[PDB]
Amino acid sequence: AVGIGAVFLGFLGAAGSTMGAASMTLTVQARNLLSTVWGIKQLQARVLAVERYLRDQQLLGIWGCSGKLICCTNVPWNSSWSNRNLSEIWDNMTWLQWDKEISNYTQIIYGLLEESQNQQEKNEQDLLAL
Amino acid sequence: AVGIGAVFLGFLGAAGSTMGAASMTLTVQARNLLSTVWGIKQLQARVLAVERYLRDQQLLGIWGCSGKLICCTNVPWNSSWSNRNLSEIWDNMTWLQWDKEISNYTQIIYGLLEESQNQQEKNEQDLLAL
Amino acid sequence: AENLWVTVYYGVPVWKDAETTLFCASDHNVWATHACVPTDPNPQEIHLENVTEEFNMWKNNMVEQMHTDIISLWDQSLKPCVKLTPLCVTLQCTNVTNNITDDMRGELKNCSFNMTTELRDKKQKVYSLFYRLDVVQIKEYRLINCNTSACTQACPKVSFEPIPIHYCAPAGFAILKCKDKKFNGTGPCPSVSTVQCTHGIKPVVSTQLLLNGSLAEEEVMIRSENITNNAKNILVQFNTPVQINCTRPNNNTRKSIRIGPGQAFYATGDIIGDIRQAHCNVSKATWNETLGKVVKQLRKHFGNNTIIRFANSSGGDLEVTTHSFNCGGEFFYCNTSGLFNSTWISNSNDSITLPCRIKQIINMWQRIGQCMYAPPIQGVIRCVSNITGLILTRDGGSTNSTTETFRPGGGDMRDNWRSELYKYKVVKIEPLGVAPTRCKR
Amino acid sequence: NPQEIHLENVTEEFNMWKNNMVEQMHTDIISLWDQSLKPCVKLTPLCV
Amino acid sequence: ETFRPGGGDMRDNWRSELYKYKVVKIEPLGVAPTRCKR
Amino acid sequence: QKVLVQSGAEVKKPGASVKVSCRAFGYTFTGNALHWVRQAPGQGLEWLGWINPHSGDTFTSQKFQGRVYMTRDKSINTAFLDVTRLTSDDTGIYYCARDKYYGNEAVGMDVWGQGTSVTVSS
Amino acid sequence: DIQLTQSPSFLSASVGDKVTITCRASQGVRNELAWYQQKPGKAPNLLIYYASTLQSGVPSRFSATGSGTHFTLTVSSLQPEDFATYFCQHMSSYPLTFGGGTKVEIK
Ligand SMILES: *[C@@H]1O[C@H](CO)[C@@H](O[C@@H]2O[C@H](CO)[C@@H](O[C@@H]3O[C@H](CO)[C@@H](O)[C@H](O[C@H]4O[C@H](CO)[C@@H](O)[C@H](O)[C@@H]4O[C@H]4O[C@H](CO)[C@@H](O)[C@H](O)[C@@H]4O)[C@@H]3O)[C@H](O)[C@H]2NC(C)=O)[C@H](O)[C@H]1NC(C)=O
Ligand SMILES: *[C@@H]1O[C@H](CO)[C@@H](O[C@@H]2O[C@H](CO)[C@@H](O[C@@H]3O[C@H](CO)[C@@H](O)[C@H](O)[C@@H]3O)[C@H](O)[C@H]2NC(C)=O)[C@H](O)[C@H]1NC(C)=O
Ligand SMILES: *[C@@H]1O[C@H](CO)[C@@H](O[C@@H]2O[C@H](CO)[C@@H](O[C@@H]3O[C@H](CO)[C@@H](O)[C@H](O)[C@@H]3O)[C@H](O)[C@H]2NC(C)=O)[C@H](O)[C@H]1NC(C)=O
Ligand SMILES: *[C@@H]1O[C@H](CO)[C@@H](O[C@@H]2O[C@H](CO)[C@@H](O)[C@H](O)[C@H]2NC(C)=O)[C@H](O)[C@H]1NC(C)=O
Ligand SMILES: *[C@@H]1O[C@H](CO)[C@@H](O[C@@H]2O[C@H](CO)[C@@H](O)[C@H](O)[C@H]2NC(C)=O)[C@H](O)[C@H]1NC(C)=O
Ligand SMILES: *[C@@H]1O[C@H](CO)[C@@H](O[C@@H]2O[C@H](CO)[C@@H](O)[C@H](O)[C@H]2NC(C)=O)[C@H](O)[C@H]1NC(C)=O
Ligand SMILES: *[C@@H]1O[C@H](CO)[C@@H](O[C@@H]2O[C@H](CO)[C@@H](O)[C@H](O)[C@H]2NC(C)=O)[C@H](O)[C@H]1NC(C)=O
Ligand SMILES: *[C@@H]1O[C@H](CO)[C@@H](O[C@@H]2O[C@H](CO)[C@@H](O)[C@H](O)[C@H]2NC(C)=O)[C@H](O)[C@H]1NC(C)=O
Ligand SMILES: *[C@@H]1O[C@H](CO)[C@@H](O[C@@H]2O[C@H](CO)[C@@H](O)[C@H](O)[C@H]2NC(C)=O)[C@H](O)[C@H]1NC(C)=O
Ligand SMILES: *[C@@H]1O[C@H](CO)[C@@H](O[C@@H]2O[C@H](CO)[C@@H](O)[C@H](O)[C@H]2NC(C)=O)[C@H](O)[C@H]1NC(C)=O
Ligand SMILES: *[C@@H]1O[C@H](CO)[C@@H](O[C@@H]2O[C@H](CO)[C@@H](O)[C@H](O)[C@H]2NC(C)=O)[C@H](O)[C@H]1NC(C)=O
Ligand SMILES: *[C@@H]1O[C@H](CO)[C@@H](O)[C@H](O)[C@H]1NC(C)=O
Ligand SMILES: *[C@@H]1O[C@H](CO)[C@@H](O)[C@H](O)[C@H]1NC(C)=O
Ligand SMILES: *[C@@H]1O[C@H](CO)[C@@H](O)[C@H](O)[C@H]1NC(C)=O
Ligand SMILES: *[C@@H]1O[C@H](CO)[C@@H](O)[C@H](O)[C@H]1NC(C)=O
Ligand SMILES: *[C@@H]1O[C@H](CO)[C@@H](O)[C@H](O)[C@H]1NC(C)=O
Repeated sequence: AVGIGAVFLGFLGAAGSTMGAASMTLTVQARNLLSTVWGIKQLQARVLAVERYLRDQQLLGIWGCSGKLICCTNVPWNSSWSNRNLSEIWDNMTWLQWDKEISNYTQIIYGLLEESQNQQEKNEQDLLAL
Repeated sequence: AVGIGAVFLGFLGAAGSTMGAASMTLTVQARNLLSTVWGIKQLQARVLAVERYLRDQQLLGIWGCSGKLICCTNVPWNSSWSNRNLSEIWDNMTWLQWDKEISNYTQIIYGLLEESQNQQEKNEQDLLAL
Repeated sequence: AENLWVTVYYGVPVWKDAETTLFCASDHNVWATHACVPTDPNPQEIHLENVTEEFNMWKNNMVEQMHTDIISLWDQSLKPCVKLTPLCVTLQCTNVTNNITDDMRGELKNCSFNMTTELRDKKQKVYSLFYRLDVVQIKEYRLINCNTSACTQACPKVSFEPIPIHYCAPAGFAILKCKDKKFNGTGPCPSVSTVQCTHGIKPVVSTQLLLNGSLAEEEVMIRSENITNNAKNILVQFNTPVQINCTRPNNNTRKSIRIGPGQAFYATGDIIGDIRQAHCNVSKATWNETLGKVVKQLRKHFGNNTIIRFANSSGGDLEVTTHSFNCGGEFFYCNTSGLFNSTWISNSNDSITLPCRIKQIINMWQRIGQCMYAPPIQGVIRCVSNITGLILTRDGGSTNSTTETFRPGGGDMRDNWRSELYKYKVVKIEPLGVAPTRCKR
Repeated sequence: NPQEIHLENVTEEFNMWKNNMVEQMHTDIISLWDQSLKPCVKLTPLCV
Repeated sequence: ETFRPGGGDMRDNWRSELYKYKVVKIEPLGVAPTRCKR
Repeated sequence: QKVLVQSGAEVKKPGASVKVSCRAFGYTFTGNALHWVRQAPGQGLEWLGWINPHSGDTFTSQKFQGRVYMTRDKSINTAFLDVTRLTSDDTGIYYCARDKYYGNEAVGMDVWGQGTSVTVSS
Repeated sequence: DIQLTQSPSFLSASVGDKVTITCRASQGVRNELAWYQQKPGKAPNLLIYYASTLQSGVPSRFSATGSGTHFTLTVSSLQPEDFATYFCQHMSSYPLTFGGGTKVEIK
């Protein structure tokens, strides 16, 4: 058909869209992660929000994904995680369902990205030493 | 004439220098952005300062300018913003006057850098998929 | 043809007018420095070339924050102190007439009263000397505050002497300082610097006269928000201080009365020797030529052939109609009628003595229902201070007459704080900038 | 299951008499004692 | 040599349990010579 | 507001050493290169050298090399000129002068010290 | 060492006259020349820098011209606080040198 360009679905408007479509709105979710007893619970809330944002940023950065919203890696896809070859992930499912499907497979991947990034840093060190 | 090298004008010493000259002292401003009722207002102040520093860092990082102090971009200069070709910006004006001149033109540019960076991330994803 | 692209610069020297919470720095006392950061032994001032900055002392939020800070420090220094609820009893008072002068008649009351003891079932008949200003007749009297609120006795170990306090901006903020002499507080300052903390400002509480403050380096400075509005206070800053010597000459005896378990009330026992009036001395010639300076600087605003007249305070509370201040724990209220009494037409060793009255029941800030009782000070007390400025109020001023009349003002301590913070402002750094450049990513 | 990491080859300087842990713990114990007594009866009438 | 029971200050009671502990802050940044050039 | 204040006058014997101090007020000390000059009684000015107060680098006029030393302390915003092996020809007024220093190069000595008389005589 | 030579060495002129003082350099100094004024027993003052730019806080009667080796300092209308010693100083190459000096005195 004819079109008139891209539209804006809001903060979490792509939560019901496919993973491929929802991957086009990452900055929209990214920006809204940062912003005498009720000056204390409020301050604890703000500190917790900052702490979780920084934990996510550190976790990205120790993978070599610092400053990126989409970051392809060197770690291969162990098929013991998911056997769905691609046509039924990015065009037929949403990120909530994918997270339901791999919340049982997360931390091992994070540690692997960590050790692969450290390997990369040392190998680049050796390469620049020549 | 003869010179004996660069000098140090202090925290905001280049505020009255030209934009080109003041662009040589960016780190100087960069470092000083981070550092039972007056343990609360103090803590609110510290949390606020951290929050604004992190907001600026996130805003840089969702443009592809993460970890940089000067970051040239893919977004062209829409001349509806400013018509001064270059000799009357970098050698004849200071950053305070420039910010006076474009505080009315800021947020649109930020959103454009955002969407351009996401476009770049996806295009790099497609390139590495080959 | 231009081929220009957006370029992002981080760390740009740009700032905006901002309001934030400053913090305290300093090198038993009310102005608690046990919650103040140590001051840097070598503070760093960055002199900003070519920076012309907009200043306005009358909208400075630093003044409002400092007022709040001073009030809070005063409040928290009185919290762990004796509440004098038992003192609201009937007082049987007589006149103190043993070795009093003619100007101290009826000024002191010898009041006997029943008081609680450390044991809940026992009473003690005690007596104290009270000031005429502190008691109201019901021979039977009561303390002035007893139909408004109970009074908190100041803890005798806490000192009232001002300590300099430095105000410092947090991260991401800067304090801009106007180095311009002749600066009248409003408009463009072309000589600007950046400081991490302000200079040591002493919280000197006083009315009608600014004491122990900063001096102008060039000449007497007149500063008003709107000089043609007679509802605006004029702040005068002296270039040379005027020495004022204030004494309470009575040899006061303090006795301690146990009013409860671990609770002492400090009564005035008996004055050892002659009873005579507290007062202040100002050099007559120094004050005269200082007023000449003030007049010469006021003519610049109110005409060159105008008559400049200084007169008494109009009226109101004892706090505002007198030069009220604190001299080593005692609270003086001095009649500044010999100071502001003169006319000026365009064309030795003696001194002016200002009689003063002492009070013990104090309402510091313009608040009602929150009062402080000052314990008596043992012995004679004497202090020497610098008058470094004035708070004046112009009288009427319709076009009917060519005489301008000025009267001492005060009461609101924000004008006292504004006389020290007039050359400071707070800004927030805006490091992000976008500019055209030839690069493409 | 608290985790103790045994540091091989590490030799460390210890001084029990300048330990600030002790001072903080003293403060904590005193504060806990003080705040456990705050919502309790003040026996002012008993001074008879 | 004569020894008598003491006490009063509870900091000695806390010191008898914390004698084998200390607190340190981690300094993660380091700089060293290596053959690379950026 | 920019001022340079120097130490007091000095009277030394030949072959001695003299230390002229110069402290800066009203401007950032590390923001301008600082010259040292001397004038003999009734003669013209003779430029000794200059120092970068930020880095500590110095340049001495070649005929003074190895005899005069320039140093600075930033904690007190001061520069020191050490003239060693004094002779009667060294008698004169010593000035420290701030340079305008536009573009990190000498432009002109806009702020001057009050001068320090150093007299060398047996 | 580069040599700066000034003409006159001594001059007498009255208030309201114009004075032109010439400084010549043995080698080329493009615009790296500064003109200073000194008065008895006092530190000099920067009058001109870049050989034609007037120092901030100097009266407009002072002017300078010339590039390379020849420079002229002109005061259009003399004034009784302008009678003093004048120096020309280059900073193109080391050593920085000052001129011999011109003493202007009232007639
Ligand atoms: C403007 O500045 C000037 C100069 O800074 C101020 O004048 C000075 O004021 C201070 C404080 O008033 C004064 O210091 C006192 O000097 C007395 C004489 O030496 C001392 O007796 C007195 O010490 C007593 O009070 C202290 C607290 O104020 C206690 O810490 C101290 O232990 C003393 O207290 C004992 O003695 C008293 C009396 O018996 C008893 O009540 C106590 O319980 C305790 O037993 C102070 O040190 C200076 O001497 C003044 N200097 C001059 C030159 O005058 C002036 O006040 C300022 N003006 C304003 C408006 O603030
Ligand atoms: C919410 O879910 C519905 C489906 O349950 C989404 O609608 C579906 O959108 C896709 C693509 O946007 C449509 O696919 C299209 O199919 C036609 C013909 O098959 C083809 O020509 C197109 O190229 C495209 O592939 C699909 O038909 C459509 N489903 C239905 C029933 O209409 C909807 O987009 C989801 N909402 C959001 C906000 O994501
Ligand atoms: C504060 O502002 C003043 C004046 O705007 C600045 O002085 C100016 O500095 C520039 C260079 O920084 C000078 O440009 C120079 O011009 C000469 C001849 O015109 C040329 O040879 C040089 O190569 C250079 O281009 C300019 O002349 C000068 N202005 C004046 C009146 O002297 C000053 O640098 C600013 N200060 C700060 C700290 O930014
Ligand atoms: C205030 O009043 C009290 C009580 O009337 C006076 O104290 C008495 O003093 C006399 C000597 O002058 C003694 O003989 C009495 O025994 C005292 N009575 C008590 C109850 O102590 C006190 O002198 C008076 N003070 C003043 C300044 O008038
Ligand atoms: C202290 O209390 C006593 C007793 O409570 C007061 O003495 C009484 O005074 C009333 C008059 O108001 C008499 O009618 C009683 O007969 C008195 N009783 C006794 C035992 O004397 C005394 O006046 C109080 N003192 C003060 C200074 O208020
Ligand atoms: C009253 O004013 C005089 C003069 O300003 C003060 O004396 C000065 O004190 C400072 C200390 O900060 C010295 O640096 C000056 O040299 C002194 N000048 C003179 C002329 O003595 C004096 O300290 C002030 N007194 C009070 C109580 O504030
Ligand atoms: C200073 O304050 C006066 C207020 O008295 C301002 O002038 C008055 O403005 C009202 C507004 O309607 C007029 O009715 C009065 O007639 C004005 N007064 C006079 C004397 O004309 C004045 O504008 C203020 N100045 C500034 C600079 O704001
Ligand atoms: C204020 O001035 C009066 C003088 O009018 C002083 O009174 C003198 O005080 C001295 C004390 O040394 C006595 O020797 C004189 O005899 C007194 N003369 C008179 C006429 O009273 C008073 O002491 C001064 N007070 C202060 C605080 O300076
Ligand atoms: C205020 O008190 C000071 C002393 O505290 C007085 O200073 C004295 O002034 C006389 C001149 O009459 C000198 O002879 C003394 O040497 C000074 N004493 C000191 C310690 O400096 C001052 O005169 C008093 N001022 C007034 C107005 O009474
Ligand atoms: C300013 O001076 C006037 C007169 O010089 C004072 O007025 C006096 O006030 C008292 C108080 O009741 C009266 O007893 C007098 O009779 C008044 N005098 C005259 C001449 O009317 C006025 O009190 C002074 N101002 C202040 C604030 O004290
Ligand atoms: C402030 O001082 C003036 C001057 O002494 C007082 O005015 C005097 O008041 C008395 C009344 O007690 C009269 O007898 C005098 O004639 C008045 N003198 C003058 C010159 O007016 C004034 O009352 C004092 N202020 C207060 C509030 O008491
Ligand atoms: C106390 O003295 C004043 C003034 O001398 C007088 O008016 C008052 O009536 C006296 N009160 C007495 C004696 O109770
Ligand atoms: C307290 O009493 C005084 C004088 O008796 C009176 O002026 C004041 O209004 C009273 N205050 C209240 C709150 O009743
Ligand atoms: C003095 O204050 C007035 C207030 O309107 C202002 O206009 C003026 O600019 C100030 N003085 C100077 C020299 O700026
Ligand atoms: C005050 O009285 C006490 C006790 O009578 C005495 O020791 C002291 O010297 C007196 N002080 C003065 C200043 O007269
Ligand atoms: C005010 O000045 C007049 C002189 O005109 C004098 O008579 C009067 O006593 C003075 N008042 C005071 C309180 O000094």
